Parts: sequence; structure tokens; C-alpha cells
Amino acid sequence: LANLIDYKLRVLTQDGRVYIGQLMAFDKHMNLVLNECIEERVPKVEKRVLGLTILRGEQILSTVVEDKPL
Amino acid sequence: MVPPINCIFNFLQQQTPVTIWLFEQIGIRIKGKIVGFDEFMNVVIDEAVEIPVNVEKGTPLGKILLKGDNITLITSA
Amino acid sequence: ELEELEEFEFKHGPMSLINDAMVTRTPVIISLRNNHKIIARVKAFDRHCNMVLENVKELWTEKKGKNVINRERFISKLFLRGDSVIVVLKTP
Amino acid sequence: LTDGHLRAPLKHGVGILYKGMASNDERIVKRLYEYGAVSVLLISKDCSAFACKTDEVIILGTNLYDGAEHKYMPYTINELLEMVGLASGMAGKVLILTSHNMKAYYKKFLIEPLPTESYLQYIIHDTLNNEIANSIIQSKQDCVDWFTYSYFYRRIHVNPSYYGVRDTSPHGISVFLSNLVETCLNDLVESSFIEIDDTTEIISTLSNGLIASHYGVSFFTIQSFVSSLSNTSTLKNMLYVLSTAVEFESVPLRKGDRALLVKLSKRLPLRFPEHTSSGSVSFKVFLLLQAYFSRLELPVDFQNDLKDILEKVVPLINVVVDILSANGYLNATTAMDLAQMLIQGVWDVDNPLRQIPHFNNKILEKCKEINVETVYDIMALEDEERDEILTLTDSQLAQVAAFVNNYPNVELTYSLNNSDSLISGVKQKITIQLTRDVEPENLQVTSEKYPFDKLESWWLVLGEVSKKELYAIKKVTLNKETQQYELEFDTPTSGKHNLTIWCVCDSYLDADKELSFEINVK
Amino acid sequence: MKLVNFLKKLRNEQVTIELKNGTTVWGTLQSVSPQMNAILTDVKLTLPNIASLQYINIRGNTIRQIILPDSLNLDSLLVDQKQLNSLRRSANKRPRRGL
Amino acid sequence: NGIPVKLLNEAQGHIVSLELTTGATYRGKLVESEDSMNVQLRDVIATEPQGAVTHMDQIFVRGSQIKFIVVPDLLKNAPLFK
Amino acid sequence: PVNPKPFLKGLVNHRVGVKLKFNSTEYRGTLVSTDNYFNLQLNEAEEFVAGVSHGTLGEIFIRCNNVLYIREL
Amino acid sequence: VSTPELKKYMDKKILLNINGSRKVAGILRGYDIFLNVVLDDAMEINGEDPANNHQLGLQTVIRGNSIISLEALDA
RNA sequence: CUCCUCAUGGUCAGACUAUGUAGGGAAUUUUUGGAAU
Repeated sequence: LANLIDYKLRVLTQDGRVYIGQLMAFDKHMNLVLNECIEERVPKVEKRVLGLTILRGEQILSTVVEDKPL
Repeated sequence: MVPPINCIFNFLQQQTPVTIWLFEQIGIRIKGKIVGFDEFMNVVIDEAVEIPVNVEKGTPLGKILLKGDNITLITSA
Repeated sequence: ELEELEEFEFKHGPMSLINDAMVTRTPVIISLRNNHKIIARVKAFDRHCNMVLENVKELWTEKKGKNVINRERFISKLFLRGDSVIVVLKTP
Repeated sequence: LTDGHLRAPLKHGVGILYKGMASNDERIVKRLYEYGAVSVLLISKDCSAFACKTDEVIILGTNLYDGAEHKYMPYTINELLEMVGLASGMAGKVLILTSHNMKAYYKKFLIEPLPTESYLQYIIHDTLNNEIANSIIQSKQDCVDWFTYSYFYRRIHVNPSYYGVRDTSPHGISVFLSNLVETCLNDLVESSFIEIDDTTEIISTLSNGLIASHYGVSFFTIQSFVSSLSNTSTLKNMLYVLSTAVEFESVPLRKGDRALLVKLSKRLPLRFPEHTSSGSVSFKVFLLLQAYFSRLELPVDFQNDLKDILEKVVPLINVVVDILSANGYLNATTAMDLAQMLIQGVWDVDNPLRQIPHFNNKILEKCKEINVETVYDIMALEDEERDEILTLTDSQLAQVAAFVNNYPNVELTYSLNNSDSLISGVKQKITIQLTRDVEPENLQVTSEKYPFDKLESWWLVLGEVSKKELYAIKKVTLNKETQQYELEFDTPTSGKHNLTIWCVCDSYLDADKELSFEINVK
Repeated sequence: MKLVNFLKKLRNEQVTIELKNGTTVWGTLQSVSPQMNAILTDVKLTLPNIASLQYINIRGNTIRQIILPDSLNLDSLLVDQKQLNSLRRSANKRPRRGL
Repeated sequence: NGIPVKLLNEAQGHIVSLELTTGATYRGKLVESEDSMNVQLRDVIATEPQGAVTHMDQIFVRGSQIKFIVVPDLLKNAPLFK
Repeated sequence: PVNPKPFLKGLVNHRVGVKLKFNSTEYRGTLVSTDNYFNLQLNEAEEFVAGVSHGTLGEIFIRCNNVLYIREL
Repeated sequence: VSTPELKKYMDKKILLNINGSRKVAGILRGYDIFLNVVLDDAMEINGEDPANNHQLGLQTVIRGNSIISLEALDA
């Protein structure tokens, strides 16, 4: 997970919503902080710019490498 | 302004009939007297009854050990 | 000493069903939370009921535009999480 | 088709031979060899005692593995000799497949004679203990004069460099020898086998050295028993203590026995103490005793090791129960139960019914059908019911009958000298009358899972349950039908004292006959 | 003992993980964390129409089950931790043997 | 403790937005954040999944019930880059 | 105090039935044993779904987490 | 185990929203490390119109694990 | 691989960091599911 640091990552939430953001840090619970994170729902449609977000590790399903770091 | 475990203990001593709201289930709630409990809030409940709200009917269950995880809201009736 | 007590409690507790399954190499059927069932032999187990199962036959129920039909498949080497277990039944 | 794989190899003209086999099957193999049906026979090392005369012999590998050593070790030149005696011609042919390091060793000591040496220097502690117990050696002078008879003595003179005695001379020998025996004596007095006091010099024997020397158990094993065994010890601990001994050095392991021990440990009643080593032969002894108590289907490899263990254990378990008696702990009861379990092969709580020879689950159920609990109810049974219960072969039925007959229903009675006059700290003699159902023709003990023969014996026990103190014990061989035995035992302190007497057989389980009585001591 | 260690053994293995949400995963395990968090590479993933992904990290609690290859040696992989525990746990008369 | 817990403690005194497991969104000034993610919030504007919006003075929600937070961009500078 | 653990210990070796949170399944059988985390083992078990007998399962293990309550029958 | 700092909410009337879209109003009385709460003058607000006074002086206990959120009615 | 605990060696006035034959990561706020339909 440390290799994934600073990367743009796609996290899939428990509810099925898709969040995309830079992975700045994690912890034991897999609580993630995501910089410049935006949300996509259906697939672009229903995309929103959230900004800096924490996500809970209990809600996270999976993460994938989206793009390279800024 | 009393801890909840002490509240449950006064239910224990008073032997008042107790109504428990379960978790994520509005349809049914369980009722009966608290004869004892543990640290996990598992409760031995005597003359317990299932109370479907959906006039209310119910099923007499006799003695029961109810697990504390179901517990949403403990009350007196 | 503590280790001994844990193994013993495991032996005489409800866990005895999955212990007996591993030692006798007997098939057991597991009702899971996905509404799927796994009849198989227990290769390994865990306190969480994590399991290594061999000769897995999983049975499920599917609904279509007519009568409900049962479906089943064979998975020879299956490893299972411990929380999906609703029930582990041991039978003849 | 016994020896489950002996079929397919032997079918193509190569036979299999190893210890532990079905004997019939082995004999068939041998007959094929003699008649020429099998031209080739593969014999395991331990079967060198079975001498099958050959025209030629091949020896494949000089290295055998033992776990205890934790590496392969080459064969004894003795084994190789017993391995070359089999072959004779038209010309005697012996192929020996060896390493380069072992070539010079075998190529010399097989063709040229074996130089003989003496290993006494290792066992001197036990040997000298034995001499002191027999009280032939009254003093240290006496022991040196006793060491004059040793093949060791002659040897240390002709080749002193082998034994580490640097000085070669009459005085040098004397000094070195006296050094050795002095070290021995310090170990014995420290371990409480003996005691030494100045007035030439006087040496006396204690309760530990008595039993150790009598049963012949080695010094080190006894010292280990002493260190581990205390009061309030459990049956598991006693069994561990039994497993840790030097007598089990002769039980072989190659890598499979140990891995299989791990796999077997799921199925066993007990669990080895965490602070000792698994690879050590002690753990294996432990699990094979477990497999003796629970009758598992053992590999034929492990059957032999079980047999070896059983050949050792009876003296050892006797020492275990007696050493606890010497330390005056009432828990010797559990040691007695364990000894019974070793003679028979069943647990105390699991079932008394399984004790009777050749019982299995189904047959036991019929006993529950007739609602029998103890074995004594089988003695009152008559022939028609027995026929209904056991449908089996005639030899097995006969052994069961012999079991029933020689297993006595014996009654425990006591007669005390004076119940009114009871003084504290005095040697109080009791006369216990014991009486037997049938007078024995011979004392043979009958058990299937314990192949070796045993004579029956008994232990008379007096102690108080709450304090966990055993006041008195004695061993008896009851040949007659009715006898009397006098326990000379010191009385406890003043006041009311519960005294419970057991009559516990060394062999047969569920023979425990008890009578409880209490006396007020002044 | 701990089956998670058995999963730790499974690096470079091609597996199909069914998940509690019903998702099917197919890929080569690069590692599994003790949390049973599984990082995989060359993964085709089917949500309940397959998406091809270079790397996928899955949180352990979401894993329903993992289907292993039939070629795997379970006898060998299952017995480790006991041997490790034994390793962590670990006089004249020495030579029963002679000359 | 968690590094994101440390950031979230830095977020105290700022205006944050919170989405709970139910889906309701609470925007307001974060008074207090415990280690367990329990948060005390002020002058909250709340948007329900149905779209209705309400105003409340003081709200405190359990950690376990929070889906996620959005915190101001000021904190992104440091010191979590290390 | 009479705790759930002693009541359950006294309930061992008796015919019981257990209603799971789903209520989709109830199990009536002899209570063989229960562990410290409160998993359940029953013998001769019978399954009652929707209050009707589904079938006779036999020796059965119930994950603790699914148990809503246990009652003596 | 950490204790929630609820002391500021003590003896204040609060509206708890709880799992299953349930809502109750009552004065905060006790709490513990577990976030389990004792409420006095508890009033259930049912989905329809009405509200029932469940515990006027007899109070009640709510499992902290079931507590979704808590609103302070007072300041 | 990660977090905690513990131990530890160091540094600062309990905290931080390297290492560990260590313990651990199923009973309310996260990883042994209230989900299923």
C-alpha cells in the first residue's frame, strides 16, 4: 500500500459509489485521505468534485491504480 | 444521570417488565423480566413475549437468553 | 498452560463438529450468508471458522420467468472466509 | 496380502522384509527365497537378526537416520558383520555401498579384527549405585577393589589414551580411577542415592538409590524423575516425566516418525509440555503411549517403537509410583492408575469394559444393553449370555475367560492392634487381611496390546485424602487365596484423622477396593 | 493455526476470489496482508462485463471465499506454523551406538 | 494513533462536511473530534437524501456512523506529505 | 447474580430452540455445548422456517453472531 | 478505552436519531465508555404523527452502537 | 505488508525512531458482517 502512495487511485465504496483521488496517507484501519478527490456514480455522468476527503476503512471495498501522481 | 449498566441493574432488582427494541427491526420487539445479564449485555429474560406490531399480538416464549447485539433500546412497561 | 486450555475448550465445545470433520475426513454442509450451501470435506479450520474445503459442491437457488430452479457446481479447492458461515451441519 | 504393499513388489521378483510385519506374510517371502521363487530380498537393518542364508549380499547405504542425533550416522561395524554372515557360495560375494570417509573404516575393521573397548566410564554412576545398594562395597576402598574386576581396568592399562588417563603407570591408574569414582560418589550423595560419613569410611543408602538400583534405571533418568516430580503433580506431568529418560535412546526415528507425530497429535488425549523439544525421542514416547491408551491404527513402523517403549516402561512406571511414595504424596494413586493403564491399554475414565481382552465399540454397546458397569458383573454372568455378547473366535474367547478367572474379586479387610490406645509419632502396625476369589494356578497377566508377559502384583495403600499425604504402602505378590500383611506405619499428629486404604492392582484396572476409617490420635 | 498465514504462502498464485458483495475476481496474488487484504496483479474483475486492471487491492473482510488451483499442495502448505512454534520452543551414556 | 486521525484533529475549528451511513450530509464548523471519530459540530446545514435541507445548532455523531468527511484544502500543505 | 452463561450451562443437556436474527430459521434440538464466545452446538436438530418443520438436520453448529435468542423447550 | 466527552450535553434535552429511521427525544442522563446512553423523559416519535411518552421518570437506555446521531435541543 | 501491545537501545521534556525466536489485529467506533430478499 506504501507503493501506491501519492498515486491517483480509484476506491470502490461499500454502497457502490466510485471515488477517485490522490492517496496521501493510510492507517491500520485502512482509513484513507484522498486529495482532489471526485465522485463518479453510474460509470461521465453524476461526477462531483469533493476535494480533500477521508474515507473509512470499514466502508472501503477495493482500490486500483488510476493514474500517476501529480 | 446514571450509567446504563446501573440502569439495567435497577431493572434487575425491581423486576419490572422490560421492552427491548431490536436492531433494524421495527416489526417485532421482545418483552419480559430481566433476571440477569453479563458484560456483553446478553440478558436472561423470563416470561418473554414476541410482540409484532404489524392491536398487537405476540408469541409467549418463556425463558430466553437474548444476545446484546440485537439490543437497540431497553425500556420498562 | 493458556494454549492448553484453549485447545481443550475448542475440543469439547461446539467446535467439536469441525474438529471431528477434519479428523474423520467426513463431509459437512455449510449454510452461508449468500444463501448458498457448501457440502465438502474440511481440510483446515480456524477460530473464525475460516476453512479450507475440498471436493466442494455448492448448491444454490435461482428464480427465473418460471418455476424456481436449483443450480450447483463443483469447486475442488476452496478457501472460505469465517463470517460467511451461518451454520455448519454434520450428518451421515 | 498383509503388509499392504508387499504384494506388488514381490509379484515381480523382489521381496520385502522388515520388522513389524505380519509373520505369515514374512514367512511366505522367506520360503520364496529358499525355493528360488524370489531371487532378490530387501531386508531392513533391524532384521539382521533374521538370518536368511544367501549366495550373495548387497548393502545399500551405510548411513541410517536417527532423529535423536539429528543427522545420518553410519552403521556399526557390528551390524555390517551380522549383515555379511548371510551370504556364502559359488563364491561368497558381498557388495558394500559406502562413502569415501567411511571407506577406510569399513575396509579395515571388516577384514582385520575388531579392537574391543569398554564404555563403562559412561555408566559408572549407575553401576556403582548398584554395588552400594547390594552393600558389597562398604567403603571407597571396597569400590576400587571392585573396579579391579572390570574389563575396563585391563583396557585402561593397555590403552590409557582412549580413556583420557594421561599418566600410564600403577600410581597413575590408581589416582585417575579414584578420581572417577569420587566424582561418581558426589553425584550420588547430591542426588540422595547415598550418604557418606567419617568414622575406614561409612556409606549408607537412601530410598532413592534403593529403588533406582533395584529396578536398574539409570542414574540420570532417576535424577530427572527427582527434579520434575513433586507433590500435587498431575497424570499428564507424570507421563511426561516417564517419557523423559535415557532408556529411550534406542528408539529410532527417520524424519517421518516425527512429522507423522505432528499429524497424529490431533487425535491424541494429551499435549506435550511446551518447554521441551519435539524432535527428542521423549515426545515420540509420549505420543506412542497416547496411541497405546487410545487404540489407533498405527503404521507398522510405529508398532515396533511402541513395543520397545513397552519393554522399557514397566520398571520406569514402577519407579515413578514408588518415588512418589518415598516422597510421601497421596497422589501416588494417579501413578498407580497410569501403571494399570500401561499394563492394560485403556484409560481410567473412558471405560472399564474395554479392559476385558478384545473389546470394541459394538461389543461394548451390548454391555450397555445388559447395563453392566464394572468388570465384577461379568464374573457373575453365565455362558448363554456370554455367547450372545461375543461372537468371535475361540482363542480370543479363551483369553477373555482366563482374564475373568485370574482377575480376582478380592476383599479388603483390616484388623488394628489397638483402636483405643493411639499415640502420635509411634510405629503403629496394622494387620490387613486380604482374601481372593480363586486361588491362582499361575499369576500370568493377559493383555493383547502388551505382548510381553507379566506376573500380577498388588499395592496396599493408606493415606488421607484432603492433606494429599500417603502414610503407608506395601507391594505384595498374592500366590495364596487368603493372607495377612502387616503395615508398620507411623501415626499422624493428634486429633481426628481420616485413613483410607486402597487395594490397587498393578495390572488390572477397576480393581480398586477401598475401605475408609478414622482414628483419634493422642 | 492461523489460516491467514496459509494465504500468505499464496503469492504468485492464480485465484478466483468470490466476494461478499457477489463480485468475482480473477488474478495472481502478489501478496495478502494478515488482514487478509489481498493485492493482486493482472486481474479481470466482474461486478454483479469484465474490467481488466493492472493491480487490485481488496480489503480482507470483503472477501467471501478464494478459489485456489486444484494443483496446490494443501498437505504441504497447511503444516508450517506448528513447525515454526516447535522451532521457537527449541551426562555420560550419550552413545547408545558403538565404534 | 492514525495519521488521518491526526489530520482530523487538525481540522478542528474549520468548516467540514460529513456524510453518514444513512446518507445525510452535515456541513458546519467542527468543534471536537475524538480518536474514535466521534465529532461535535456547530451551526450545521443538513441535506437529506430526499433533498430537504434543515438547520441545527449543535450536533454530535458517532464515529462508526460516518461514511466520510471532507475537510478544507488548507491542511493539504503539511505535515502529511512526509 | 444469575448470568446468561450459568443459565446456558444449566440449559446444556436439554431440548432447546434458537431463533436467529433473520427469523428465516429456528433450530430445535438438544443443546450439547456452548463456548465462551457463545457459539452453539445442537444434536438431533430440526429446522423450523416460517414456523413449519423444514427437516431434521442432526448434529449442527450455529455461528454465535447469527443467534437472536435461545429458549428452552 | 476512551470515554466520549458528553459532559457538555449532560442534563440537556436531545433528539437521538437511531438505526431503522427511529427518532427519540429525551434529557441526557448517563453514558459510559460504550456510548450507551440513559435518557429520561424519553418520548418516541413514531413515523406517523404521534409521539408516546415511553419513560417519563423511569428513563431508558439506548445502545451506543445503535445511536446514529444526537442533536442538542438546548444551547 | 500494515497497526497495536510488549520488550528493548537510543534521543528529548510521556512522546518519537530502529530491532525483536515476543503477544496480538471474532462481543458496541473500523478486519471475522444486520445481512438477505
